[PDB]
Amino acid sequence: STTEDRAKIFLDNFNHEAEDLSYQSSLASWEYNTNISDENVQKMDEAGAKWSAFYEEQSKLAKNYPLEEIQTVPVKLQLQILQQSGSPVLSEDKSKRLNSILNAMSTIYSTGKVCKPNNPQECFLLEPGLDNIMGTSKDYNERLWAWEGWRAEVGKQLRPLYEEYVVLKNEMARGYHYEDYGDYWRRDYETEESSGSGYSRDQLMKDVDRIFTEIKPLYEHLHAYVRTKLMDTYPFHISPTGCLPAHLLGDMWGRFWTNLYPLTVPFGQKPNIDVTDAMVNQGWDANRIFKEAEKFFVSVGLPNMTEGFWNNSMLTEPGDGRKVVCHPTAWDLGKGDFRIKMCTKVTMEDFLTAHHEMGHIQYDMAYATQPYLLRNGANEGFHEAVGEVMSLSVATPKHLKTMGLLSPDFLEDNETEINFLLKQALNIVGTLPFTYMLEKWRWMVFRGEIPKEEWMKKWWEMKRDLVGVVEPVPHDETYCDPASLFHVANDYSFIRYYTRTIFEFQFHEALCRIAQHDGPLHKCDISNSTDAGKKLHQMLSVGKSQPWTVTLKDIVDSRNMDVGPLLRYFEPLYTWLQEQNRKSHVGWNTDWSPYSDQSIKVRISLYEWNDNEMYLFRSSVAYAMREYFSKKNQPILFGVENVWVSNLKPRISFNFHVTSPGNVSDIIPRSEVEGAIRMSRSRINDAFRLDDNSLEFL
Amino acid sequence: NLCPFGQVFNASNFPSVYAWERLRIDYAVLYNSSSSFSTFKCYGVSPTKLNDLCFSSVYADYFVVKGDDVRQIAPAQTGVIADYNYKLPDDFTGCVLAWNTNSVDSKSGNNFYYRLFRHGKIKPYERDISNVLYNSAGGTCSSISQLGCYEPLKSYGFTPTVGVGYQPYRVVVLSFELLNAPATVC
Ligand SMILES: *[C@@H]1O[C@H](CO)[C@@H](O[C@@H]2O[C@H](CO)[C@@H](O)[C@H](O)[C@H]2NC(C)=O)[C@H](O)[C@H]1NC(C)=O
Ligand SMILES: *[C@@H]1O[C@H](CO)[C@@H](O[C@@H]2O[C@H](CO)[C@@H](O)[C@H](O)[C@H]2NC(C)=O)[C@H](O)[C@H]1NC(C)=O
Ligand SMILES: *[C@@H]1O[C@H](CO)[C@@H](O[C@@H]2O[C@H](CO)[C@@H](O)[C@H](O)[C@H]2NC(C)=O)[C@H](O)[C@H]1NC(C)=O
Ligand SMILES: *[C@@H]1O[C@H](CO)[C@@H](O)[C@H](O)[C@H]1NC(C)=O
Ligand SMILES: *[C@@H]1O[C@H](CO)[C@@H](O)[C@H](O)[C@H]1NC(C)=O
Repeated sequence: STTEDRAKIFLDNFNHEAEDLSYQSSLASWEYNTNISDENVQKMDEAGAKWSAFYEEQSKLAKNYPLEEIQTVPVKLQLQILQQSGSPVLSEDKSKRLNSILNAMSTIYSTGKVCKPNNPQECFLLEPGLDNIMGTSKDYNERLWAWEGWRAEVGKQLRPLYEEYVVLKNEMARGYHYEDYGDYWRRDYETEESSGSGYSRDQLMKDVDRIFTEIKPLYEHLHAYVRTKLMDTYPFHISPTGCLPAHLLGDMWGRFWTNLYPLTVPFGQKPNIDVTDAMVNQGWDANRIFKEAEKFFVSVGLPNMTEGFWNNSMLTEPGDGRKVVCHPTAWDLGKGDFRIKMCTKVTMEDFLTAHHEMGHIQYDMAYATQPYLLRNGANEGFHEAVGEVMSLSVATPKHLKTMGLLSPDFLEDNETEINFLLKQALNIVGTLPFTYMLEKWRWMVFRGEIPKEEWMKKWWEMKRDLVGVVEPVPHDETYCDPASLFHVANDYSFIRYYTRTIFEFQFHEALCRIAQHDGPLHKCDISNSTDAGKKLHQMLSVGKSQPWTVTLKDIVDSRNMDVGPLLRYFEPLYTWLQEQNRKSHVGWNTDWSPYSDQSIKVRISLYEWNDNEMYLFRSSVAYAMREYFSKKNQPILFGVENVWVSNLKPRISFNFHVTSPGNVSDIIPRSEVEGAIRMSRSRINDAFRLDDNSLEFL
Repeated sequence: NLCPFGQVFNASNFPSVYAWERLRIDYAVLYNSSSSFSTFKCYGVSPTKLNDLCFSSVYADYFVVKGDDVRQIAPAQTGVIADYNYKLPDDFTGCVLAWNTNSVDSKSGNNFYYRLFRHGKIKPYERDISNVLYNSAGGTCSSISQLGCYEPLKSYGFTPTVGVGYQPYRVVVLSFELLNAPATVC
């Protein structure tokens, strides 16, 4: 009759139909994903279309029940998941423009090709060919070419699309009674319990930049050690006290440093853990891998698999001809159906990925008794944090030695621990400042603190300041370097990896304390521990039906985010790196760049300064370079694109340097450019109508 | 010679839970059955030592519920099936039998239904097959494109890949009076 006597009937009607429509949509999506063909890509637009229409129709009807005058937490929180619409408050033209923009950025990122400066008939996509060069190549010039060919043939295409995307997303999020698109991304980590003591959207930024200040010494020591080991290779290219160049970090964006492990390996004589050969030699297959993962999950007390997991979900490459994209993922189809789609091999990393995906399944199996709107992780960090923390215990060489893969004669000295911890820190510690800096840049761009004419300037300023990474060549406002990454061009939240790492190590410390582990945290196995399984399973079942702070309190005995478990995990590595970085410099200065020593400072003493005068200056510099090299019997066609401008203060001064055409690594020496300017000093400022005192050329 | 207790366990089809039927109306076929039962909960009389207190009338209510809904067919239970679909008395005597039929009742393109919405709870042994739309306030809306009116009969939506808990279960409930004896069957 009244409110709270009809909203539960509305949610009873919603759940018992949303379950069926979501199951049909998930069945169609699985049938496409394992059987990519023409007739299977057509069936999401006949099932997901009805699911989206039903979701928006029930979201419109949910607004008739106010969030006031309802007291019980689950139905009120289900109405909170509803009411907030799946139908944006945005114009039809603006919504169509936003969809076109997102499709354009996805197409440009997916089909962007970078060609070599000499013989331009071969070009490389990002995933075939450029990621290979970013991962495996130790050549400076090839890495710089692949780093600058990207973000200039692709990022320059993504700059105005990203500007209009930012405008349209801010307009869309302001219609959801938020302030920013970054604030709308922070609709997660938003709880209310009693007396206004809940977790706010603004509390997340304070928590993350407190955690970032708490990880500063460990990351600084890791950065100093990586910089020291990046001087054995690349001599005369990395400053001992400066920042690291952006193209020497193991991939395209410097996200993960784990490809720098062969260059920065400690004790290279000691072999690392690799059970792949014993995995093949014992006749293992995919079924054995997943049965051993299920045996690991049973041993802590978590249940078996649903027996439709073994039948419906594929666990190998399909022998019959069926096109599949082979990306490990775990499927929660709904209605009690759980599946894993991955093309696993007999490999140690495939073993750990199988543990990861089965951890996702076991987290999905727990909250199946919750209502459909609350069948998710309590925040966007717990789900992947559980996934990664379930694979930490089995990667240790005591769980591997129990299964028989590792020989009992393997030496577990204190050097292999340092090798494992440094590989982990390259994977884990080296990606936290990057994640924090990228999400801070996106939050300040959406908030409006970074103007549209200072996107790249602020981006590289806080990349130098926070990450400790310097650009190898200057990028003006025509570039868009964040958009060159997948998660930025495809409109994905990115702080979930930061919170994933924090919650993963917090859960690891809690479960290892519960399981009565004695030694260090990195050598901990939570296997054969029923007590850890009980405390684990009482958190997976809650789903979102409870605030994330109070379900974090029930497992780690702290409502807030803590990084103390993470610093205790890498404590032997931290005290080893303190000893290693004793005669070296720990920290960086944001003044050094690879073009810093060969750049000429120019000061302006006033006729006016538009962007049409910068082009004139660059043309005059290029013509002076051509004239100076013409008298040296070296005909080189210097252009505007070969003159780079850095430290651009549009009122007083800027820096510039000249690069040889067809070779971005070939910076012209500073004496050559100064000699060119002195030779052609008349017609480098006769067009500007100013004497040599106005442009002093320091 | 003859004891009619079959033809209700080997029937080619069962109705939905809201449309259960009875029989007017041999107990060794429960143990050595064609299908091994998943639920053998018997209340009042016991399965072992059963054919000693003879009964003059036996009712066999048969229907199909969800896998998780088998728990709700028992005396003194609260649920959607108990409140709106099928109710047992608090002093019920007899056995409740169920078995999985995912290979049979979920293969076809047919549908099984259950009354999610009703105006008040249901009495024991009361059958409700009305298709009248349910309004939250009251009365008859006669318009699904409104606010507060929903379809009462919801669908189980059986698929052979749902897994245990959402799979079809054929439930046959045997109920006895334990006090009615006009000296007919003994
Ligand atoms: C993979 O997809 C193809 C179609 O993309 C499936 O082929 C269909 O199979 C059904 C089965 O009755 C037929 O009715 C259709 O006519 C077929 N379509 C085509 C285009 O051949 C195929 O069965 C799928 N395979 C699996 C294992 O799911
Ligand atoms: C978890 O405990 C079980 C039983 O305590 C272990 O299973 C046995 O472990 C012993 C010692 O390694 C072996 O000799 C046996 O072959 C194992 N299997 C049996 C008895 O069936 C199991 O290895 C333990 N697992 C972990 C990861 O500690
Ligand atoms: C492009 O420029 C780079 C760097 O100017 C050249 O690479 C070598 O760089 C070192 C010092 O950085 C010089 O001592 C070598 O003489 C350079 N050349 C070689 C072959 O090692 C590179 O050669 C230039 N050309 C191309 C096509 O990349
Ligand atoms: C899990 O499955 C194995 C074999 O399938 C069985 O031996 C074990 O008892 C099962 N455990 C649980 C908790 O169901
Ligand atoms: C390992 O231990 C030995 C002796 O305890 C010590 O000399 C050595 O420095 C240690 N190495 C590391 C990497 O901790």
